[PDB]
Amino acid sequence: TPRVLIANRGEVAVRIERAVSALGWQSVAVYAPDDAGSLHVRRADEAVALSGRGAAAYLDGAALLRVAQEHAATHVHPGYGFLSENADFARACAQAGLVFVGPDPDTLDLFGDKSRARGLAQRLGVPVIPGTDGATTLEEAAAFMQAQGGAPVMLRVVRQAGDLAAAFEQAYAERLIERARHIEVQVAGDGQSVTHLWERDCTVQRRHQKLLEFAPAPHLPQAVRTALIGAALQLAQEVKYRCLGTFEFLVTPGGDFYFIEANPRLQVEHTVTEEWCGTDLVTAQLRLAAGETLTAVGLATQPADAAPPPGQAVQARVNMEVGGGQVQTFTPPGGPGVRVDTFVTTGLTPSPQYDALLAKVVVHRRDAALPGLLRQAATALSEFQIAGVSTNLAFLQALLHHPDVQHYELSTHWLDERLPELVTQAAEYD
Amino acid sequence: TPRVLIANRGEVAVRIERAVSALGWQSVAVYAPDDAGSLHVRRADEAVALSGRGAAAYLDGAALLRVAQEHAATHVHPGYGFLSENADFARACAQAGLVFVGPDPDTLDLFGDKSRARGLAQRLGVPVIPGTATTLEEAAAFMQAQGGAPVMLKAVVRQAGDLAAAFEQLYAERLIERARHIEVQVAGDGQSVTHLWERDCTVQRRHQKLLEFAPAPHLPQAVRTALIGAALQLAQEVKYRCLGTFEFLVTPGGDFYFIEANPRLQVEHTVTEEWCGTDLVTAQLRLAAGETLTAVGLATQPADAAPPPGQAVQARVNMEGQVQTFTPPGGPGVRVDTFVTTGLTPSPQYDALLAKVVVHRRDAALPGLLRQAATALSEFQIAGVSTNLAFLQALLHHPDVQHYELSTHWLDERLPELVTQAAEYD
Repeated sequence: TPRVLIANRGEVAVRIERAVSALGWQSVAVYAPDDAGSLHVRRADEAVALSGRGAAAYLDGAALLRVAQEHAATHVHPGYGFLSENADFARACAQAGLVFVGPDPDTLDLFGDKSRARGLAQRLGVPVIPGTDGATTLEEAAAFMQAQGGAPVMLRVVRQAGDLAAAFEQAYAERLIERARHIEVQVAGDGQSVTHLWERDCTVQRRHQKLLEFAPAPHLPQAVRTALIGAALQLAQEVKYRCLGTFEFLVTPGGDFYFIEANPRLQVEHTVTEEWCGTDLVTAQLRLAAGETLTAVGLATQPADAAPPPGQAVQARVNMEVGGGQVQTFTPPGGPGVRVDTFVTTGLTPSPQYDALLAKVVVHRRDAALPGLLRQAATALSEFQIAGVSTNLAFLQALLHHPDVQHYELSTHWLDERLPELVTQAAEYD
Repeated sequence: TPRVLIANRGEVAVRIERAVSALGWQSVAVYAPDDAGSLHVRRADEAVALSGRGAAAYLDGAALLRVAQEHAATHVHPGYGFLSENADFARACAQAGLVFVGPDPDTLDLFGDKSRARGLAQRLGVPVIPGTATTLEEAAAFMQAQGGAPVMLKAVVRQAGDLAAAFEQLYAERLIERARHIEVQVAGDGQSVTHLWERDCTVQRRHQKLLEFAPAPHLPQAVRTALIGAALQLAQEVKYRCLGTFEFLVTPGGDFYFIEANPRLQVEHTVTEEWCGTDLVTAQLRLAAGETLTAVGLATQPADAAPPPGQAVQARVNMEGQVQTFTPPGGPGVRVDTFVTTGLTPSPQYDALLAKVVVHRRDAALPGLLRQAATALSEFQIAGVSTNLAFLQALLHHPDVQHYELSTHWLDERLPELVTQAAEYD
C-alpha cells in the first residue's frame, strides 16, 4: 500500500490527502511551523514537521528526501508550485526508490525550457507566438519590432520603436498578443497512450493571475475546440506523456491559436474540469503514476473531436487581498452545485510566506446558458462569510455581474484595463 | 416570471429557493418568528413573517393563501411534511389561481388513503403486505392464519395469548422481518412517466431514516427491474405529474411488497441527485408548470434501464442550546444541505434535522463510500448543541453496514452496542 509524501501545503495538500484516502493509500504531510493550523496538517494520516522556516522549508528537496526515507514513503506528490516542475528533484526521488507523481524528468526538462518546448511545437506544426527564440541579439529587438509593423511587443510592453532602448534598460522580444482568450487543454497519459478532458478558459486575469476559470470555454466553436485539443494531443503523444499535464494557448476571436506553455503537472483549476466532466483527476493522476493504464484509471481514450459533456462550471479563487489578521468567521458556501476546496478553518492566521489563496469555489450546473451560471456563482459567493481578514469577495461579485463577462466579450487584458471601474463596482457588494 | 410561495421552512425551503433561482424565477418565503434565524428567510427573494406561532403557523392553509394573494404568488411549493400531502390545500391553491407543485388533488387523496392505494396495487398485480374494520375476532383470526409469525397493530404482538392485552394500547398486518426498505423515484408530466432508479433507506431508528443510499447496495438487477416496473405501473395508472416515490419492503431473495406512495419530494432526493447527476427540484417545478419530461431534461426510460455508475449516501445530522460553531464538511464528493448558521437557536417547534450530508464517488465498492462518508462527518465542526455525529460514525464503521447485511429492524436490535461504539467518536 503506497505511502504518499505530499511535498506541498495548503488547499492542494488537502486535495491530495482526500484522493489518497479515496484510493485506500496512506499519506504523509509536511509542515512549517507558521503553517501549523492548516487543514493539511490534521488531515494527513501522519504529519511531519520541517526544520526549515518559510516557503523555503517546502522547497528543501534534501529535507523532503529525508522525511520520505524516515517515514517509509513510496511515492512523492509535489502538487503544483514548489518542486512540481523541478526535474532534478524528480530524478532524486527516482534515485531514492520513490515514485514522483508526474511525467519523466526528461519531459520536465523539456516543458520547462522555453526554447525546447517551442521547437517541439514548431516541428509538429503547432503555432507559436512570433518572438526571439533565445538570448536576444538586442540592439535588434528593434529589428524584430520593426518586423512587427507597428504592433507592440513584450520584453515590459514597448509600443513605439523610439521607446525601446529606455524600456529595455529597466530590465525578450515577443509579439504582444492582443484581444485573445486563454484556453488550455487538460491532458492525461499512461506512457503508451494519451487522452484529454477537453478545455478550460482562464481569460479573466489580474496582472497575469487567474481569477475566474470556466469549463467549458464559453461560446467556443467546435472547430476551434477540436483544433486546440488536437495540438495538445500531438505535443503529449510526441513525449509519451505519463500522468497529467495542461497545454495553454492564446486564441484570437476568429480562432487562430498560439501555444504558450506546457504545465507538466496538476493545476489549480483542475477542479472545474472535475465537476464539469464528473471525473476525479487526482486519484487518476496517482494511479497513472503507479503504473496503471488510462482505461484502468477510468479515463476514456478519446479523439480530439469527442463531443463535450453537457453543463458548465466555473471556479472563482477567493483571496486575502496583502494585509493580515486571524480568521474569525469562515463559513464557505455549500449545497447543490457548489464545491469548495480550502485549507482554512476558524482561528487560522495566514502567513505571508504563502500565496493569498484562501479557498476555491466551484459552481456547476447542467444546462448550457452562461448568464445562469454567473448568477449561481454570485449567489454562492454572497454566502461566503469571512471575518478577521480582507478578501476579494466583493471584487469577484463585480466580475460576475459585469456585462462583458455575461457575454464573454473578454481578452487577457480586459481586466487590467478596467481595474478602476471594477473596483468602484465592487463597493456595492462590500 | 413565476413567483413561488414556499409553504415550508428549514433545509427544504432553502433547497427550493435554490431551484427557483436556477430557473430565473422568484421566491416568496414564509416564517414564524422563532424561525427567523433560518437561512430560508434571507435566501428567498422576499420573506414574510406569519402571524401564527411555531409549527402551527406553517399548517395554516388559509393564512398561506392570504400571503400568496398579498404577494402576487403564482405557484405554491409545499416541500415535504406540513401541507405537501393535503388534498384540500392543493384544491384551495387551484381555486385561488395558484399552481400547487405536485400531483392532482384526486391523486393526493388516493395515495393518502391506505385502503385505496392497497386496492390500486392489488388491481395492478403489485404485492402488498398481508393484513386486515378491526373486530378483535378479525385481529386474532388474522394472527392465526399467520401460523405463528408476528403481527403489528397500528392506526408488535408475538403470541395469540398476548393479543387482547396488547390490542387496546387500530388495524393488524403481518410483521415483515428481515427486509430492506427500497424505494423508487418517479417523475411524470401527466402523459408519460419515468424513474431515476432506486434508494435504500434500511438503516432506521424506530422508523426514522438515518442513512439513505443510491443505488441500493448489492441489489440484483432482476429485483431492481421488478421494483421499478411496479412503481411505473402505479404512476402510469394515475397519469402522475411531478415527483413521487413508491416505497417497498424487500426480502433477501427478492420478494417485495408495496408499503407507501409519497406523492411529493422527499428528504433523500439529494442522494439520487448526486448519483444520477440530475436536479430533481428544478424538474419538479418545470413539471408543475406544464413542461414535458423531455423539456425538463428527464430521460423517459424503461424499468430495466442500466443504472448510472458510482454511488452515493446521505446521512442525517440531527440535534439528538445556541449553535456557536457550525462548519460543515466540504470539498470533492461532498454536498451539505442545511438551513443553519452560527448563532441560530433551534426551536423545539421543529424537527431535529440540522444538516443532510451527501457523499458521492464514481467507483462501485461500498466500503470505500462508507470510509469517505465517515471522514466527511469527522470534519463537521458543531459547538453549542448536542448531535448524532458520533453515532452516525459508529453506523458507518459497523461490519454489518460494510456488508449491507441489514434489515429495517437491525438498528433497533443493536442500539446499546451502537451507543457504546459511538462513544469512541466523541
